[PDB]
Amino acid sequence: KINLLDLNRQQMREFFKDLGEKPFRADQVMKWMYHYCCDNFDEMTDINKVLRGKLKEVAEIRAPEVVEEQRSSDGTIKWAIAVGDQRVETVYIPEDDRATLAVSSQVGCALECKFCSTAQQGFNRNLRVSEIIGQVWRAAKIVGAAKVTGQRPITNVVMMGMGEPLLNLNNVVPAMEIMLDDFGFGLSKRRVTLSTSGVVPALDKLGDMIDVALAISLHAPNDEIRDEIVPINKKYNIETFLAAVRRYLEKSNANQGRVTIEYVMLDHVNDGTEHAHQLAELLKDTPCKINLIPWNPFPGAPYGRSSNSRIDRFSKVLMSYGFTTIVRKTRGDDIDDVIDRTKRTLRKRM
Ligand code: SF4
Repeated sequence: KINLLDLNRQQMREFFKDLGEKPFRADQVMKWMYHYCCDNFDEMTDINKVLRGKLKEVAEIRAPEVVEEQRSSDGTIKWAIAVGDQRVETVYIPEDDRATLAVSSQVGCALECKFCSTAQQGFNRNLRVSEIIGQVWRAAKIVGAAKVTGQRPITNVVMMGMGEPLLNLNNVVPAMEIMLDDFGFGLSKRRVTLSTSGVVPALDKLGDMIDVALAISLHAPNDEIRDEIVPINKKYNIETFLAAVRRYLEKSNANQGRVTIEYVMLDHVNDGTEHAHQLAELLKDTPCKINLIPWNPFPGAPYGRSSNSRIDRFSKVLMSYGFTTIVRKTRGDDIDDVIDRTKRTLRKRM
């Protein structure tokens, strides 16, 4: 059975044609899937039995399942999501005017960024389209589908710190196409943001495939620091990454001219005022908005949290050069064993 969550609108229409159905039936089923978060053909009431029968034989709608849910007092929701026998994260961050979903692109990651908890476990595999868009679908079903509640559950999707998306371009791009589709989640290209640590040839490729908002996972004011913090910098240095960013902005207007620059503040490693002055000089030819991230250590992380006074001084330095600078909020602060699986088998035996 084909999982319909693997298909963009064009592919859905091609599949429905091969079942002897008119293209617009594919569009209709898409709306049920994404506007109503429906994974059950019986519930699709304006589809006839014959078509319902065809789909149940050759197709299904199977989104990744929640294995854990944590809910913050600030409304943030974090999910551990089963993708096969592997696990990934999905985070829902509601605000008064919008709701952002952070989704995973890979199971683990191969880039070895030193501050990243996703890195420490290493790279396992790429996610399929159904596993990426399925995170959005699952989040949307739980929060409340657009046409069930009358409100878009999600206005923004981000891909950051949950696998390098540019190393999973085959699955990431169609997933984003469904996010942007009116019959999918109907998000503006300005509100689908792909963060990358700078896989430059893949970024050149991204701009030829799709127009979405780009963020750059920079985290350092110079190569010698970034070489340490973000090892991929050894292969593609800052100036090469920035040249690639400018090339991407020739092809895409989702950023409206200004790339988002992400920068984790790491205690006495990259958060000094000297580093801020260097960053300002570095970004003089790159129109941008700078997002400073008050990063917190995971168990055994090689860095500590920067104080808010150091972060605020770093920010003021950047603002004195005229950069738009945002210190990001920490969300879901209240929610932030190797034997357990075997231990559960033994306990359930009794
Ligand atoms: S590219 Fe992103 S997910 Fe991968 S190790 Fe670096 S910060 Fe973590």
